[PDB]
Amino acid sequence: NLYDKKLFNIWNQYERLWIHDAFPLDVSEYNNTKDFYGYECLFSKESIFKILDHSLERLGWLYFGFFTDISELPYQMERYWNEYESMNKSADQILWDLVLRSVIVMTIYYMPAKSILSLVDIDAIEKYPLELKKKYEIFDYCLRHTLNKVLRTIFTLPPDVRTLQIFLILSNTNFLQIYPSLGNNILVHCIHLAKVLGIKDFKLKINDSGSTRLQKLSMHNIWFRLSTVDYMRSSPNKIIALHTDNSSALTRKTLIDSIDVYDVESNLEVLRWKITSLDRDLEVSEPSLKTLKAMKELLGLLDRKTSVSNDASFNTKFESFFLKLQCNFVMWKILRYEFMQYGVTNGLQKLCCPARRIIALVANFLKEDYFEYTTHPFCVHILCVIAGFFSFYCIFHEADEVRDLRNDAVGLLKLLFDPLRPVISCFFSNLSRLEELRHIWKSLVHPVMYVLKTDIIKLKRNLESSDFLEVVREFN
Amino acid sequence: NLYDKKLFNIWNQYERLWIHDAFPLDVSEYNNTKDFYGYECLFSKESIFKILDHSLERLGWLYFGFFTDISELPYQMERYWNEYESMNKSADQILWDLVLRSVIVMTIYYMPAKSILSLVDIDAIEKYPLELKKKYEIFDYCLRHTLNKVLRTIFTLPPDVRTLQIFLILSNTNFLQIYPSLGNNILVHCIHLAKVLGIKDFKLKINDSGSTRLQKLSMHNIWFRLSTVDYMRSSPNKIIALHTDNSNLEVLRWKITSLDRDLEVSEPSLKTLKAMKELLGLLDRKTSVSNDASFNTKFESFFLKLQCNFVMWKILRYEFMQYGVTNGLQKLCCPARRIIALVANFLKEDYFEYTTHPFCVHILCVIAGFFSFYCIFHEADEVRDLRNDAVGLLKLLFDPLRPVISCFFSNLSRLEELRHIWKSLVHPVMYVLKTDIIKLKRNLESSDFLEVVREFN
Amino acid sequence: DTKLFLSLPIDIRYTVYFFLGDIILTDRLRVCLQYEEQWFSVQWIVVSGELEIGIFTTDEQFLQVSYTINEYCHLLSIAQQDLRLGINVSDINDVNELCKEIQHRWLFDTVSYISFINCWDLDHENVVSIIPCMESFNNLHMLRIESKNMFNNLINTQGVRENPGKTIVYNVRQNIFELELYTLRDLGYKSVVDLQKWEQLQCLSLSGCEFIDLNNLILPQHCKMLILKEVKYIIWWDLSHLLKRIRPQWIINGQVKKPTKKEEEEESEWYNLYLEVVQTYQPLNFIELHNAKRVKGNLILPARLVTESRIKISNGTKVDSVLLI
Amino acid sequence: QNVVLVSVEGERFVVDRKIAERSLLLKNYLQIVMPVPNVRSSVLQKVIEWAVHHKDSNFPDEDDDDSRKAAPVDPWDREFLKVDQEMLYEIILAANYLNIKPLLDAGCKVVAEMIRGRTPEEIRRT
Repeated sequence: NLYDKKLFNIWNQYERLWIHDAFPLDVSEYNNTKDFYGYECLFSKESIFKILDHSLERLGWLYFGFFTDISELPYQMERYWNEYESMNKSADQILWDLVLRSVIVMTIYYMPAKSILSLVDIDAIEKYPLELKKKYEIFDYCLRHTLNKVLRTIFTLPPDVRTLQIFLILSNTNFLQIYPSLGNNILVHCIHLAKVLGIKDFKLKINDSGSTRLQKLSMHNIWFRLSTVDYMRSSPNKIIALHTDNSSALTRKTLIDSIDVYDVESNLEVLRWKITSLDRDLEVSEPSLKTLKAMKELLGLLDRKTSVSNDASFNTKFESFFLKLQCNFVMWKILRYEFMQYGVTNGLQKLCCPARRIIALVANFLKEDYFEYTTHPFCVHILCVIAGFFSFYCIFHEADEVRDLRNDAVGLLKLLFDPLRPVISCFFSNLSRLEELRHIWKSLVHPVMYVLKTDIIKLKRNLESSDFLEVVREFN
Repeated sequence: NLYDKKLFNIWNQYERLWIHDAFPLDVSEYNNTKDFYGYECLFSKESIFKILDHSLERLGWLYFGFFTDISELPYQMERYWNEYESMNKSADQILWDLVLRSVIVMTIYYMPAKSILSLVDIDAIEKYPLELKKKYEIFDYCLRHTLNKVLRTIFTLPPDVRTLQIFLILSNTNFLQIYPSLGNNILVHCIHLAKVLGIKDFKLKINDSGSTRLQKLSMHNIWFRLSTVDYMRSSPNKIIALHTDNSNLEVLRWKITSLDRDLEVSEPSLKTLKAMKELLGLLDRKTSVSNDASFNTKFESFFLKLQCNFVMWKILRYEFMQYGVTNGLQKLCCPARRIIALVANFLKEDYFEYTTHPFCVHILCVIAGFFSFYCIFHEADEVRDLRNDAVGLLKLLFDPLRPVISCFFSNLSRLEELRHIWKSLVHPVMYVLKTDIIKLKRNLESSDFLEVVREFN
Repeated sequence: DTKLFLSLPIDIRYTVYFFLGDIILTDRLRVCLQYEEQWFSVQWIVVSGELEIGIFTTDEQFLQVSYTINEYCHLLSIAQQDLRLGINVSDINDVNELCKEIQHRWLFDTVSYISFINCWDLDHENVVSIIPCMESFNNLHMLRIESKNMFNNLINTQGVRENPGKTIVYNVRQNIFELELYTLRDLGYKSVVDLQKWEQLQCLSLSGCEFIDLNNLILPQHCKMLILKEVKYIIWWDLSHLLKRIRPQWIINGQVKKPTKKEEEEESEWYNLYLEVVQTYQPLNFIELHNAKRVKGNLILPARLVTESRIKISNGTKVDSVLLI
Repeated sequence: QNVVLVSVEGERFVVDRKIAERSLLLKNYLQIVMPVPNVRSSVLQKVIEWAVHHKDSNFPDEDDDDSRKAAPVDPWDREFLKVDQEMLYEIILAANYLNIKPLLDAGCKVVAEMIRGRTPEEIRRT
């Protein structure tokens, strides 16, 4: 019980250190890189318009949240293509070029394979470096070309809002979980641009124009999305952050630039930041129990408000899927905290129910031939932590319930996922090591908890028959 | 006199907005631009080693302050040359290459023209694009090539200390007042690297070895120099900062800067100012303890005495502006004369190159500003003479910072016409200054005839 | 029984003890401390010159028992367990000064809450003792007030004076994020309620009065949490001009909206109206009412907040003019 | 409509649907058989006995704590709960397991009445 609480705390640090887990160091390798974009190059303008049409059909959510007007995008595109035809520079045109490139790449990542494979040209495969493996390879080749272009034009430029959009367009991708130091540095730059431009001044004023309203709305959406990622990608490799400039929605009793919420607006980015703030106040700040009671009330209320939204089209399904996923995940974390630190009754089964809920949701979204929508990396992080804890309390404690749930999650994630190869492979391998630890502990200051103490010590220092027990330690 | 105090506050805002005043767009125009380093390219390694000898002789100050060991630099240099000669990669080799390049460019900035002009190869001048003008042009081409190299390679590499060394080695240059926004962003990245590595842990602990002490000393000096620049270069284009986590004489420089901060940002008292001024006198005692025996020492003590008297000028100004004690005009003029005696010594000794540090120019800019202000509003031939000396000096001497001083000079000449106006009470001249700050603020994102002459200017 | 009661989790026992607002008592005070000590007010006291820790009712603080520090700190984990204080006819000056000097000398000064249950005169040595003494009393954010005479003669800063030891140091007025007050008849009837000096406040509590108007109330920044408990009828903000602004072009079910982007006249009017509405409630985001039985002032509100639990009324339901935006 | 409920012993008791949709856990679990771990037969039997006696009855809210502590202890319930401590605790446990609050609150009311209407000889035993 108290031993249990201690090893639960150790699991907390172990999941942090789990989760804080090629690029050429020098841009001139990509100096003479051809394209993916030109008229003869790869992707055939007519097809590219279709890609954008697919994007607006399915994935409005992101950039619909950011920008003001969106017929702008085909307008700018056709202008760009006409100008490129006439040419056979400036700030605005280069920026919009990068915007369309990024938007495209997001759309590639959330396309199906067969579609793009039919779309793409032929002979340039012979020119270039070379199923889903072709998709993710050509995606990567596209991304690194984009990143060459953008790094150069990032630094040598004035500050404009559009750079932020690029990064936010790209963040919903494997990017940050494949190129993380880069992502942290560019994130710091984007934070500096945020506090430059006064985009905290979405604070709406009297008798402004509708255009002005839309501008402030865009800033508002940007702000809260950025607070989301700045929390979510806040490993100790980064220390600068912006999520402190918002405030918790919790209404604590125990306590100018600092924003308060509930005084502004209700666009669902608000709701996502509220959920993430509840996660924040769970993790880093004062854990109570009355606090958790209030959080649980508030979050059930918010899931009601979520499910009030109705089924009409792909984007709406996607958004409400993502929110309900978030809410059940956070409830699971809360109830984990309860059942671990204080052990109030029935919480294990009441915790198991949301997990079943999540797994039914993703199975449904597979069955509808929307597997591509599943691959938002937040979902992957969720399944990662779930499999971790379920493995942990499966090896320490017995429940065919938990075995079944863990087996569903691991067989799911194993059989399916190409793209996130390094993360998943590291996770599955060290997970298998923990399965060997199951066989060990089946074969109380235990040596196994001492081994995990050694593992956290190894990881913290990696930031910068006990003979046989050490032998299996060598073995794994 | 109360009107004087209010107009002094207006002048505070106006000097603030003074100090809050081609490079391409896509790093690809410079994709294949020539070097200035190879064996046959421009600069002939044997000459480069002499450049380094001049550097270590005269200008140890900076990088003696930073690194652990400095024989490493010729060592790494010759290692790269051997590797270069064998080659006809990694992180370490690229950073040490960039280090030596930046070191060199600083040395170029603090070299006389004739020697370097004798050192440069001839037919490579004929290859390349083209007195001090030739010197500053080749300097700019060096800088921009180095910047090309570093911009790509900054984002794609782990956080290592040597990046910081690059930026601080390059800060002592025209760079950060000709390409400011660029400098602010790279500064922000360096700040991020600073808070990463825990270099606020220069708290020297017990049983630390010599290497650990030298590491913490390097860390100590670097962090405080970085905070120094971060205060001094803190216009509204940057808002993230490390000059708030505060409250060996790098410490003293930061102390002086913090006193300047407390002056500019926060509470005007007089007991506080008295204690601050006393403390600065104590630090002047500690300053003049440093005996003169070598060039870098003269340079250091020059800059320290310059900082101290500059801050004293600001403090005593703030007193005389806010609370108006008598005789302060003379007691303010004397430090300026002291400053000018120092720079006079460094001209007369043929150390004019050392004078070209931009902080000195920023100092003289603000001094000439306030002196012109109180000359136009009040009469004292002392202040006129000192201002005339400053502007004649500054025009006669300063070529690299050409746009800013010229802009200031042109607007300064415009302000001389304002003297005739005032020489021709919510006065129209102070209303014109209200209009001028409003013009600046809206840029940042017989009153008929007065507006007519305004339209003329 | 006892151990059968104690073989049980915390929530069941919590609700049991809630209904009952000694090992019984030790678990009672564990869990009441664990969640919230709204039930029992718990503070320091001395008898015979010997200190103890006494535990009281909340309304007027009739004692139940007291116990020793070492007893309590063997019962629990010793710490700087943050705690309360309240001055009475029992607790005035010398006991207050004795506790002050003893907390300096024998011990340390861990206590936060201060209470003014008696001593409506601003006099008879309690204020005189305590106003010098707050400097070594530093954990706090929190205070209780009783009389409108004390509030008028201490707090409502329209009556500025020059009595330095009679009134607070204002560094303490910075460090008072929370507030509590009770026990008067007519706060806002033609009153002078204005509290801009009362800065770095973040939560107010009111209970047990007979009248209020909110137009008289003017406030600092940073304070949005309002707790208010059972009173008589209230004069809410009038909003009568803003009622006059309205048309029935849009009104549905107690809510309104312009969907038409084209109607920039009415859309802009809508946003003007909404922003006026929040400007009435500008430094505020949270209201709690127990049953106060009447509100007079033509309620029109935002829908963001009532869709959540911000505007948290009990069933003091003698009102009809309710509406949302 | 009706739904089956497994006493973990194995007893497949059955209730009308909506009379169980009074419950909250069940109302969410559906939204026909359901398990009931760690619950016994007569336990659930008396649970449903209260559930069927209290169907059309009003229950204020889960927040009106004053009206909650406004405490009319129902006489049917009061005599119905004239049982031992262990079965009673099991009832209360399963009530917590099901989020059915008024029964739970009444159980806590009567336990409060026990440990209020006390003797010091209860303490002199201690």
